Amino acid sequence: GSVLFGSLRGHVVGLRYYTGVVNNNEMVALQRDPNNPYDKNAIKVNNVNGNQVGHLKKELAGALAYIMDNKLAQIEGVVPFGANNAFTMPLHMTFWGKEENRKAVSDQLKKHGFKLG
Amino acid sequence: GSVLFGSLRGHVVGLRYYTGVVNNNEMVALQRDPNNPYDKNAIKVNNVNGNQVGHLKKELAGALAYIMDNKLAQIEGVVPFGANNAFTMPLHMTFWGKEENRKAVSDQLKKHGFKLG
DNA sequence: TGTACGTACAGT
DNA sequence: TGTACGTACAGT
Repeated sequence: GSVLFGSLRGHVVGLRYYTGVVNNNEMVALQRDPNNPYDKNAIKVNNVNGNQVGHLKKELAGALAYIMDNKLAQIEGVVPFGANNAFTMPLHMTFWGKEENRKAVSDQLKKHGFKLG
Repeated sequence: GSVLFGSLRGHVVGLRYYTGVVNNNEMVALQRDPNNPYDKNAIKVNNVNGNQVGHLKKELAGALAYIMDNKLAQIEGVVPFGANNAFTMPLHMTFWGKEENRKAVSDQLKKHGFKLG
């Protein structure tokens, strides 16, 4: 069905406000938070059990919201290290979808200063 | 004459091998090192007195060599902080040139994963 | 600024 | 991995 588009890093932030435990090398789920009064483009980050860990960094969510809202790609997330950080942790992301959507995803990331590695 | 194209960060590396002193907020000069056997795209970084400080990071020089070699832009460099680092220091760069060359510079940076901020 | 934090692990 | 290093200074 869906094919791989590529990979990208970013960060989970606001760890200080949530209690959802993450382990190194563990997947996390990205879920849009459209009614967030602080950022309309907000994207929450949950652990494998559905417990919130934090949010995607503001700038990254600025890029990704359009992709998620328009079902242009499914975004997988893995935390490579620093599961025990205080404030922030790194996020390895992979984008999957229909071949015909790759350009639109690639451009939406470029428009915000991100590039599919 | 020349007009501003914009700004970009990178890093000076290999500080360990040179003795050229830099102070915070001081300009540095970029000079191509074309006969470098380790990297053909090498770009040296000198202090205001002409003493070598280090090199542009490999990836960044990969982007910039073409720009410098083809006189597409003049690149100014300022070290914002960390003049007393051990191995690496940050570099705020600004690109100046003829209006008609901006696109070519912008694209050459994109091709290597850099963007004019 | 100094320091508490994040993370690379040290040219070209 | 732990740690020596670089640098942000701590959601959305």
